[PDB]
Amino acid sequence: ALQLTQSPSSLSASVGDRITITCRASQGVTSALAWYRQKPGSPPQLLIYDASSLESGVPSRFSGSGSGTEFTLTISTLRPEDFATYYCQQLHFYPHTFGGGTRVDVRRTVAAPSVFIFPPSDEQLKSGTASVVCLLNNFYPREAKVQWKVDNALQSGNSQESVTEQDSKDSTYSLSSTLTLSKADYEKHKVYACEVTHQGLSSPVTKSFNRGEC
Amino acid sequence: LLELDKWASLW
Amino acid sequence: RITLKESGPPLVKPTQTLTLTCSFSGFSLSDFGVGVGWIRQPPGKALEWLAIIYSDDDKRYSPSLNTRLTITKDTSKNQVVLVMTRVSPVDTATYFCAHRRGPTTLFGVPIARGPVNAMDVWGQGITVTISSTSTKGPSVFPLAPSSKSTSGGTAALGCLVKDYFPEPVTVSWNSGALTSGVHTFPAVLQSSGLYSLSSVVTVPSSSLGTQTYICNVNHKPSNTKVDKKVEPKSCDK
Repeated sequence: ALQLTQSPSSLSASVGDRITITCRASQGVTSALAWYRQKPGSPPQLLIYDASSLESGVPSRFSGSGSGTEFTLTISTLRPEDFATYYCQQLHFYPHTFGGGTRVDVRRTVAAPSVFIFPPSDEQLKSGTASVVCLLNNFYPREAKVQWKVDNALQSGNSQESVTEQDSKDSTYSLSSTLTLSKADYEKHKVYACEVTHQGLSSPVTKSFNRGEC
Repeated sequence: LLELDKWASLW
Repeated sequence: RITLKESGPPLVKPTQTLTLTCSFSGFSLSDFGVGVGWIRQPPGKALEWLAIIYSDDDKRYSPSLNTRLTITKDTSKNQVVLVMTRVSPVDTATYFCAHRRGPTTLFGVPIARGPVNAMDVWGQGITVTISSTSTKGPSVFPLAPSSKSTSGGTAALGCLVKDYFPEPVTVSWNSGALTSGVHTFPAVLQSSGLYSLSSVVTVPSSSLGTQTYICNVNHKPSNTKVDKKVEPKSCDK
């Protein structure tokens, strides 16, 4: 299938800003390229069709350009309702394909996350399982990396994370990472730690507890 | 080889 | 003037057949070259093209799903149906139908391609979950505040709503009295097929001694309601 590469994948901007998103096709698709805007919990909305035509009813601040393999979408003046995800789509070849999308969030000063860790509850341990939670509070930008180390052993495949929507007040994000092991496995180890990497952190931060030291 | 869209041959 | 609405089952079991219906108004599948396509969006991912059918009954499918998809239409009912066989949890997603304009025509004659290059109107979308998990209420565990969850004068605490099905579940703190500093995370789907989410709230550490904190959990699908008081670890004075 024809491949579309959108860039950047993520972008931070402020109201009144001017942003430009590009979409590169693995090969020429003439002018058969469309741009859409998608707000959280809503369907895509058409902005530009046939590479540069402005869809009727769409604000003049939106414009598109390109033909062949390179395309750009430009928003002259960023509006509050414009912080969302944008996608390109080519309709020159079957199957019609979409780009990976570009999320646009409200930018602010960098803010390292406050990292908190929660060992499992006696309640859960009694049920047979042990979940350890690592919390990264109010940080920015959104990119962040969390790694679980149990007695220096990197944990993979046994942890899941969740991230909140950008805060409507301080424009920060919060992330929760849960590492789940069986009671038996949990009791065979001492040190439980989550390592965190973020732009606001001069160096990786480690938060942990030693259940073998009481 | 990719198949052309239904309208790829239209001006 | 153009409106499209997807209808179908919100939950289907693996190996079953999923039948989605797009009902629309504002146009006719009899309009020259008009098309109605289907696009899916799996949880936290990009849009994925599935299929399209046109006024002339011409049709195409995503090549990697072509053996499981069938698209049809009834031009007298303003409806288009998408049938997907042998579904699996990988098919869990929000499905949208959308209109595709036919080319510009002048007194019947097709004179311009331009308008066809886009899906100009999309339906609201229908979220379909594929799972064989049985309904189950969650267990609520405390995320106790401690020196390891305290930063200066701010301490974090919360509840871990674990192993439930299906979505959704709602959480409030102190019966809604506490909302400032609260963070309820989107649920995650576990390998077991059950969901889990955590809800936390940052509060002044100087309140961990008197102030009471209770998370109210509601999982209507299973008629389960739980109030879990969250208190500090005993290692504290």
